[PDB]
Amino acid sequence: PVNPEKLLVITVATAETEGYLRFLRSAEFFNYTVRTLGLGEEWRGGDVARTVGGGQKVRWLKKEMEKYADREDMIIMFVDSYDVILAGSPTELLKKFVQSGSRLLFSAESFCWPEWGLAEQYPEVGTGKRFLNSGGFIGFATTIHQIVRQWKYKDDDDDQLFYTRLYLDPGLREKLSLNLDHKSRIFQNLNGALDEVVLKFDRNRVRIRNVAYDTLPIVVHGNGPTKLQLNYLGNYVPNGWTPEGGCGFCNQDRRTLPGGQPPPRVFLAVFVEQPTPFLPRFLQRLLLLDYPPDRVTLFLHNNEVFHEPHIADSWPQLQDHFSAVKLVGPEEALSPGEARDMAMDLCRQDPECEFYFSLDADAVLTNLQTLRILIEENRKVIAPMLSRHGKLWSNFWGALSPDEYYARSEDYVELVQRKRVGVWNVPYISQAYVIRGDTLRMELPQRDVFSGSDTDPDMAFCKSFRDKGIFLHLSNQHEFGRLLATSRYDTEHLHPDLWQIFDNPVDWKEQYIHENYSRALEGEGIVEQPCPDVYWFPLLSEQMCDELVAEMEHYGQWSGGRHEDSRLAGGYENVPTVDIHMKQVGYEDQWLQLLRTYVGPMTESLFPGYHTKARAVMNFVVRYRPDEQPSLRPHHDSSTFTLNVALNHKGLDYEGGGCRFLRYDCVISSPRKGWALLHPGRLTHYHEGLPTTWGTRYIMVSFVDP
Amino acid sequence: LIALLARNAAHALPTTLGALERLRHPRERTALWVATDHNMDNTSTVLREWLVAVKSLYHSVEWRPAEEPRSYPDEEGPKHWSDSRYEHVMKLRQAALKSARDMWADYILFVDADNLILNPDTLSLLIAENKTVVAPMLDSRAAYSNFWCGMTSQGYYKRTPAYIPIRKRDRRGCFAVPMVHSTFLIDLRKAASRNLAFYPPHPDYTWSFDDIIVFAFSCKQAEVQMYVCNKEEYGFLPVPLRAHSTLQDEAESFMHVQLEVMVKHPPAEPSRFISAPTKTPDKMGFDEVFMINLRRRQDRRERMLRALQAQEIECRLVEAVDGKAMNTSQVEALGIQMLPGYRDPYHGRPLTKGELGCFLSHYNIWKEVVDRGLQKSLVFEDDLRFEIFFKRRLMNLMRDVEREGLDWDLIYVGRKRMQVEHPEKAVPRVRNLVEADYSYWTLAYVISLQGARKLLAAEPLSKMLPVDEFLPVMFDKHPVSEYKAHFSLRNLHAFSVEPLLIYPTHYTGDDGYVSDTETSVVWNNEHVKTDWDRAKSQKMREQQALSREAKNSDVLQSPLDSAARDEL
Amino acid sequence: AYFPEERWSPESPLQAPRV
Ligand SMILES: O=c1ccn([C@@H]2O[C@H](COP(=O)(O)OP(=O)(O)O)[C@@H](O)[C@H]2O)c(=O)[nH]1
Ligand SMILES: *[C@@H]1O[C@H](CO)[C@@H](O)[C@H](O)[C@H]1NC(C)=O
Ligand SMILES: O=C(O)CCC(=O)C(=O)O
Ligand SMILES: [Fe+2]
Ligand SMILES: [Mn+2]
Repeated sequence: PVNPEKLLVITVATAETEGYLRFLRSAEFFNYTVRTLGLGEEWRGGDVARTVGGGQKVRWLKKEMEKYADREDMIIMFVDSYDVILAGSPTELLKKFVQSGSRLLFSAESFCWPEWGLAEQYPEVGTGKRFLNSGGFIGFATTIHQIVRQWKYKDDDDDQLFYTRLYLDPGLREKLSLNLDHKSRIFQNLNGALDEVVLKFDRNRVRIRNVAYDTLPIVVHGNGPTKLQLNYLGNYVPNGWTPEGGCGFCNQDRRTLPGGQPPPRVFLAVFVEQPTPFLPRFLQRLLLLDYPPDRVTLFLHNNEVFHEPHIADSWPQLQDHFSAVKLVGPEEALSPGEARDMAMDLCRQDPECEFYFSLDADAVLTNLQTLRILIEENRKVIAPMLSRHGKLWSNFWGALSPDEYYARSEDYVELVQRKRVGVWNVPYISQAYVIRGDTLRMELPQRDVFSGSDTDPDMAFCKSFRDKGIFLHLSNQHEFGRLLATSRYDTEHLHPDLWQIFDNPVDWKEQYIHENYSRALEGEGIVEQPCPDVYWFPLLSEQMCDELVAEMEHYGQWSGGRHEDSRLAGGYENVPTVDIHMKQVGYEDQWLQLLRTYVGPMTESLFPGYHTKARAVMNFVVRYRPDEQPSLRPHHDSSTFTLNVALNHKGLDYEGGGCRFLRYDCVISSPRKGWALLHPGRLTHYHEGLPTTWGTRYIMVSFVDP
Repeated sequence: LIALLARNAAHALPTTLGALERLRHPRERTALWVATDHNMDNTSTVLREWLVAVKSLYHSVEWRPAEEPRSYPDEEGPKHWSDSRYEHVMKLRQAALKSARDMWADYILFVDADNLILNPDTLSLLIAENKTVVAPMLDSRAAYSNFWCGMTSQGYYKRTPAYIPIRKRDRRGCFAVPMVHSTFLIDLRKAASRNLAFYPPHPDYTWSFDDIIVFAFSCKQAEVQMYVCNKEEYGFLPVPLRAHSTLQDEAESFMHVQLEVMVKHPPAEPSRFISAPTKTPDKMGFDEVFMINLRRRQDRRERMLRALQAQEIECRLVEAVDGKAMNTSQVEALGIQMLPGYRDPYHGRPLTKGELGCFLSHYNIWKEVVDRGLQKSLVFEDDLRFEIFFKRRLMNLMRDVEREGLDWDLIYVGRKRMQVEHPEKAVPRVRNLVEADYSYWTLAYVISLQGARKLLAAEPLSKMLPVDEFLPVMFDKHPVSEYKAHFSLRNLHAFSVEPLLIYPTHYTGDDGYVSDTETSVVWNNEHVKTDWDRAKSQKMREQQALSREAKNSDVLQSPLDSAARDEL
Repeated sequence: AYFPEERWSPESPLQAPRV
């Protein structure tokens, strides 16, 4: 029945980093009594775990205990404050300490770090660990006073070898009842025991379990080269994310931009490279973000001459809009590492930019509130969660292989598809992030972060930011966007974006397909029926039509017109036209894909009971000119139904007429530029074309299910 | 509704049917959904006979015999589980689940044919935990069992830090697992159990296309943690065979499983409704099968006879003179004299009456072998642990030794390697054969006529000592040179086999360790009877101490001695 | 692939009786 008021926690932290804050949250979750020592003092030691050190902690505690030199009744427990997160309530810890019954318990470790000679001097242990680790110890105030009063050495001296030499003496060990938790009942060190831990969930809290020994620890000390795995484990234990109550430390600690003051100055950036399709759309989207244009400072570093005309066309709207605008063209011959480095220097050396927010080329932020919510988060680093459409490729990683390369964690597939929500500790982020300017100023003073090695700049940047001890959050609370794919992008066309129908479907449909088409599909009117079994619905937008006619005139070769044919297998056309087929352009397969995906649902909704796989063999574009060829004679089509889509606007470019059905006395006189016609073409509908008068018209025709 | 899914399982059907019938539950509240497919053997008729015989007790029964065809088209062999076989198994399992759901039937135990529910309290104890899918711990002759401990990356078995602590019964109590094969009890009582699907894989499955993992993904993706408990012993199951084996190997494995069940438990009585296909005995290509037995102890003799019958090996049973009951009047008449200055090398006693009786029995057996002109013979004890495929492996080894041609006289079949050292030498052109060395516990030895003649020429009638000590001396490998100096000839050419074909039934200091050959009266007087050596066991087991850099890797391994799958 | 989880779900309620 040990009272909880007699326990005091003593920890050391020269500075205040995110790890110390995490331990603070862990300690206050169970309502502990923690005392901090060496807060703000200069670290008179050196390398924390490279070779040796820790000789200032012992001097600090030697100064400290003098107030409790005779205080027997209470119980004191010492631990690191950078790489330790508590998991259990104080009652369990004190009950376990009472159960053990010794005067002093040390954390057991796998190896002998400081020296190897004294290994045989250790007393034998059956299954548990054998050696002693100075990571933490629990004991009476009198016992710790007696054991550590003898310290008289330099502040740069090591500590674990001192504790080992003290413990190895058998006489004092019997006298002071030194004991080691070999079976990991209280202390569990992750270094060397990485595979014997599994998270054991619960309703409102989490805990860890050692399947080797079937016990639940209270203190974990992820020392050694295991900082990453404890960073991972800190996401859940003990209040991170439970199945009942969502996540934990995610929604508090927000600025919420109060006061009505001008928003903090932001240094936007763009690093267009590996030429990305749909670039002009991205530039025009760079104007509609929800942020005052006087507080944004663009820096656009291009690296391809191919994109030069697009940026040239975009430029004067940008210069008219944001407070400051710059450019670094293809002629400067700068590597991406240099570009990112000089941008980081440019903001770092300007005391006015508080938040350097990078933004790579291919990251479409379909949500326009991203900057607001990110700045509202006030995390030391942060990055929005994005994903390739219809896959698992995201913009972050779960855990790192020993080669510092991509491994696969156990929650990655859960995080990508948004089965859990919060803010997640992550060992690598890319293609979007918001850095707090102070961390640039007095946490990252050195310039060379992206360059200086053979490694890629992003991985090197993360490696540099990791060892300095700054956490890299990732948030997925809302939908932020999606990553495009630039695995292959040919450019030997006037508009090479037209071939992107396979690679990036959503953006292709957004740009080319007529805007109204979805509403027509779901059935709220729009579709017109000027004559029975004849339908009028909008399919294509003006961009598609103008780019298509531009491509066709780029080809220019207006074959066809003679009654015979070489393209036709038979060699005898029913009626000839001045036409350009899609097989010669290389654009036939994409046309078939468009027919399959965007026509079939419409026709299956319009003519209920029909199922169509959308197979086509003949499809072309026809030009009508008053001098070359007139409109067609009455005829019939060798297919179930036909597609008739116009490509230029009547009146403004040509004057003429549409189609003419004999059996219904039907006349189409006003073909629309971006609409499609649907009518059966085998038996019932005898149609003829009206003749053009002035100008030039273009019509796209396809035969489906012949 | 204890259904099943069998294919060519007649090799062990009679015992499995009786074990299933031995369950202590209301027969008016039971059922069966048995079916067979792609069975090349006569398992269909055997199953139909029992189904007709027991058709009255079960509240209902069903069958869909599918004897045609007997094999898959794109099948590598009898043991090949291809994509078509896995798909058929998944479809059959899902059909069994669907039929189990249409009858408003609570709980279902889809136990396969290979498994054998030996204990009677399987369906009585298993359903008492109120679990979603509770599985029984089916033990076996090795590590492999029906309780995996974790999938690493793509359903492959990952040796967790608790599999060994679990299979050894160190901890008792239901512990969750990532997969549970064979004996599952998918209780249809709970509401959440309405989503489990077997045939149609879930759209969110990216692992392999095996049939033992599609159930795991459906179990996990529906939040039904398949617990598993090993509180009490349940039964035994056979280790899987290789992908190019034959049904005879499976039958041998089943027979070995039955023998292992009989090792410490009463024999598994087969079904009464169905018959028993008894086999004909033989001599395994040997000339004589010696068997030393004690008159007082008969349960061990009965077990050995039953094992020989199961092994289809005839035995030339022999008897031994009771050394403990023997007196000096008969002992001195035979001219049996103790060795000069000989005592126990571990305790200090000169000799024992049981040792004298064993030596006399061995001498009589050797004399009988010499008189009969027996070219080869096998001599064993009253307690041994036979290995799987022992008969075929022993016959192949003997045939290879005889065909190659060598002076094999003292080939070792069972020994305790007291010579803790590097690997012994390997004779040329010999498979799994090496030069023998100092060893104890020589209960089994395949001797030849030349070796027996040499032993008779040695004539150690005036020097009595343990046979295990005399044999190493006869092979010119005894550690102490005093015994060799006392001896006169060392012409015996001993040999050893790395794949030991026998082990002691009970180790020293274990359950049922009645050391009749050790605990006996002294050679002289009758008031010196050393009891069982508790502290100084010494010859406990020559396995833990040999778990070191013993090498023995250059010995040519036989095509046999290969089993287990991704699990061991 | 470090520190695998033991995602815990409670037992579902018993299903309704037949009629
Ligand atoms: O710049 C500093 C100054 C001090 N410490 C202290 O060093 C202690 C030991 O560091 P770590 O926990 O990284 O030790 P390891 O067990 O890895 O040697 C931590 O508890 C901190 O209090 C630190 O990490 N960084
Ligand atoms: C889409 O339909 C709406 C209907 O209100 C119309 O106002 C709009 O102009 C259409 N967009 C086009 C034709 O691009
Ligand atoms: O508009 C025309 O001249 C008729 C077009 C037509 O139906 C066709 O080209 O098949
Ligand atoms: Fe037509
Ligand atoms: Mn540490």
